[PDB]
This record gives sequence, structure tokens and C-alpha cells, in this order.
Amino acid sequence: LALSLTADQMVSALLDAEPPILYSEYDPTRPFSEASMMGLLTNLADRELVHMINWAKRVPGFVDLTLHDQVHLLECAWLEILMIGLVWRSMEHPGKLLFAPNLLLDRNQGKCVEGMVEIFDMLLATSSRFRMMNLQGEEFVCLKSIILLNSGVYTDHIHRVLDKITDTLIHLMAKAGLTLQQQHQRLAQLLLILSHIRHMSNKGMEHLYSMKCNVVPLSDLLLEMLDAHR
Amino acid sequence: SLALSLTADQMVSALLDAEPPILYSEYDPTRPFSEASMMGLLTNLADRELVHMINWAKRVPGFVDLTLHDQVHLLECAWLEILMIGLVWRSMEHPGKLLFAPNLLLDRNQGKCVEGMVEIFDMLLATSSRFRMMNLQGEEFVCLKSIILLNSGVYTSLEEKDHIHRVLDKITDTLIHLMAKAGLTLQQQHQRLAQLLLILSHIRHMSNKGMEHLYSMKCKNPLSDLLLEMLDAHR
Amino acid sequence: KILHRLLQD
Amino acid sequence: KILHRLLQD
Ligand SMILES: CCC(=C(c1ccc(O)cc1)c1ccc(O)cc1)c1cccc(Nc2ccccc2)c1
Ligand SMILES: CCC(=C(c1ccc(O)cc1)c1ccc(O)cc1)c1cccc(Nc2ccccc2)c1
Repeated sequence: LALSLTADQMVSALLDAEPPILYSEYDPTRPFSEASMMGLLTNLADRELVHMINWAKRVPGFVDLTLHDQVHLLECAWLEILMIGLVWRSMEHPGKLLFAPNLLLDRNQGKCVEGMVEIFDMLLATSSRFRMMNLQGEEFVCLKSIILLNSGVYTDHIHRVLDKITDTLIHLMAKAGLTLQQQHQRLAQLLLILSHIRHMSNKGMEHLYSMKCNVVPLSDLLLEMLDAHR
Repeated sequence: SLALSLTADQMVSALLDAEPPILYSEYDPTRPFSEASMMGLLTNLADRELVHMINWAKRVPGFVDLTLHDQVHLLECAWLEILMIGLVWRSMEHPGKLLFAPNLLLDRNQGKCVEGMVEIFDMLLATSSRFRMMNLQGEEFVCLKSIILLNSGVYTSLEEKDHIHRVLDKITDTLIHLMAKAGLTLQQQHQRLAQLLLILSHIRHMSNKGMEHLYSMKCKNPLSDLLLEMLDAHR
Repeated sequence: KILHRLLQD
Repeated sequence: KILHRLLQD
């Protein structure tokens, strides 16, 4: 059903499935301690997960998978998906991370949690990278969908859907008036950033099950998604 | 510089010319396989491979134009990724097996012997299968390997940021040039290009997972000096 | 797991 | 640092 969709239809379907931007708890009480900061982020991420799971079901070709495959992909990609969203939100705020409209953080506030600042820098670098090449929203939703389907596929139909989003990405660039060379160059630039998003996810994940070893209580769901990475 | 001047066929030639040899292991098939010994074998192999990779990176266009500090940073970040894609490339025509060396060819069964390796094993195996169905060409492989070297550490005043991207762009042009020569249509060239680059996200993943226990394996167990320094760079 | 429920819901 | 040296010498 996803294969029969057109590129303009693909974009519209993805843009319409976009999860909302949630707000942090309105304490706010500043500066933070490492416990309070991790609390706000954990609480936020847990609420984002519920919206992500529903955003995923509305990704073309995702409901066509077995319930096993849907679970595996989400378990593999959830932090990547959270991060690219964070990065996307933070584009218009150079040097800042926009976790929530009422929660904007700079690098220095990253030092609150025992680095953290290392991941902050990687996230800030990714956001600036997007800002530099003027990443469009239609491009963003395609990238986030690619992350969902690709990140756990090496662990047919999925690669078929993946090719479609590639077709969609090219379409957007041909629309913007880019030359054939500029299209595959920009496409390459976008996809290579995914390797860095993966890296940030792995580094972030590694610290998440080292926080569990009891700074902030994690939700049962956030623990499940965390256990899926051993 | 100089790397901006090369044509597609020129960089293919230069990259193919720079290819490191496939090293042998000290594997004695007249012995069983313990976890400690096998890991010692792969460690010894990786250490000797590192020396060839360092001198290979120098022959990668644009890499010598970067500062010594940045060259170090790129290699520290991508060395295991480069070892892994090379391993996966060697194992393309060996279904269900990984060819660490011509005298060392192991399947998933003998991969269990190391605790917490079978998962990587399956990931590397799936990657090799992925390359197999794509019928990945050697010309495309050396391009991907150069990309990993230049891309992996680039996100971690400095003109230099952009020069690397300019090289990456030229490498993209080369892959497209190769696919067009293969007769593929434009839609096919774009899809295949995407397919190859998405694999690099998995190679990154395998590297992180692999790196993760190398510095847990460091506690206890048998690592060389250069390997310890490059392992230090990650945690 | 919890993830199963949220997917079917 | 060995890597730095080999990248030189
Ligand atoms: C900034 C990304 C954030 C996640 C996030 C949250 C909300 C978003 O919209 C996007 C990303 C995150 C934070 C807490 C969670 O429980 C889950 C994810 C995150 C992810 C992993 C780790 C950390 N903190 C950390 C890092 C290193 C050492 C010690 C601690 C932070
Ligand atoms: C199979 C890849 C191999 C490496 C390799 C070697 C040669 C190549 O050409 C390519 C990859 C590798 C093994 C040991 C090293 O010190 C470095 C790399 C490697 C790398 C990292 C981890 C593991 N297994 C492991 C170790 C400890 C605990 C749990 C799992 C294996």
C-alpha cells in the first residue's frame, strides 16, 4: 500500500503523521542538579515515546510489518528518532538544545550531568550542520522515517519502502531546483549524518543503562526500550 | 589543494592503488578454539592491520591536507569501522562465514566461543549478505571505505571542516559515475547510492558495539600498545 | 511487553 | 602517542 503512494502523497502523509512538540514540566527552578535535569528529560522522553509509537504506525508500510518487526525497529531506533527530533527543533536556536519550548539549554547546562556535555556537543554540531545546509521539513520527515525502517533492518519489503523515501527525497530536491549533481551530493550529505545520529544514540544509550545502575527512576516503558539494547 | 582536481576515474585508480594487503593470522588449525585465544588472534591481526591502515589513510586524497591533529582524530574514530567493512568485504563470497584472514574463516557457531560476540557476528554476517545481493563492486567498496574515514570523525577558525565535505562530495560524484557506467538508470543510481550509505549507519553501530566490550575486555584477559591508545580514544 | 500494547492500541 | 608518530614517521 505504501509502494503505490506517490512522492507528493508520501510527503503529505509523513507531514500529517508528525508528533506534537511537548512541554517540559514547568517547575522550572534553575540551575539544575544532575538528578533534576535527568528527571525532566526522562519524563519528557517517556511522553514522547507514546506519540512516537503512534507516529510510527502512521509511517507508510510500517503497519504492513509483523508485530515482531514493528517492535524491533522501534526498540532499535527510538533514541535516534528522539535525537533527530531534538536536533530538528534546535535548528533555529544555534548553540542551544530545544528539548521543549519551555526548556532551552546551552552547552554549559550540559555540564550539570556528568557529560552529557559530550553528547550535547555532538547534538549541537548536528543541529548546526542542519542549519548550514538549510534542512527542510519535508526532508526531515523523510530522514526520520528512514531511521525508523533502516536502523534495525539488518537485525525486502522494508528496503522496498526505503527506496521510495529515497525517490521522495530526490523529488524534493528536484522541486527546489537543484541540478542532478547537487541532488545526489545533498542526498549523500543527509544520509551520512544518520551515521552520526546512530553514533550519538549508541553513546547516549550506553550512559542510559549506567544511569540505571539509580540517579532518576525510569519509567517501565523507557526501561523496556533500554533493555532492548542489552 | 590537489584532491579537488582528480577526476572520478583518477580517484578510483588512486583508491584502488592505495588498497592495503589482506594480512594472515597466526592461527594454528591443529588446536581447539578458546575465547581468550581467538580474541588474542583477532587482536594481533587488528594491530598489524592498523599499521597498514595508517599508511593507507595517507594515500586517501585530501587526508594529508588535513592537520596532524585532525588526521589522528579521524583514525581514532573510524579505525574499527574500517577494519569491519574490510572484514565484511572479504567475506562477501563466503555465505555464513567471516574471513578474518585467508587462513581464518569462521562461521556463527565458532563465533559463540567468545561471550558476547555472536551478536556482532550476526550483524557482520548480515552486512556481508547485504553486499552480496547488491553485488558490491571493488570500486564502490574503496569509495565507501574512504567515506567512513573522512565522515565518521568530522562531526566531532577551522577552514578544514569544509574541505573534508568537498572531498566527500567528490567521492559521491565518483560513486554515481561508477553506477552510471554500470548502466544503471538515474533512479537506480540514487537508490543504490542511498542503499550503500545506509549500510554505513549499521557499520557505525557494529563499531560502537564492538568498541564497547573491547574496553570491557581491556579489564582482564591482551592488547597491543597502538590498539590500547586507539581504544582509549573512545572511553 | 508494554510496547506491544501501545502498538495495537 | 603511537598513532601520531606513525602519521609522521
Ligand atoms: C540529550 C539526549 C537525551 C535524551 C532525549 C530526551 C528527550 C528528547 O526529546 C530527545 C532526547 C533522553 C534523555 C533521557 C531519557 O530517559 C531518554 C532520552 C539523553 C540521551 C542519552 C543520555 C543522556 N544523558 C547522559 C549522557 C551521558 C552521560 C550521562 C547522561 C541524555
Ligand atoms: C569481529 C570483529 C573483531 C575485530 C576485528 C579484527 C580484525 C579485523 O580485521 C576486523 C575486526 C577486532 C577484534 C579485536 C580487536 O582488538 C580489534 C578488532 C571484534 C571487534 C570487537 C569486538 C569483538 N568481539 C568481542 C570482544 C569482547 C567482548 C565481546 C565481543 C570482535
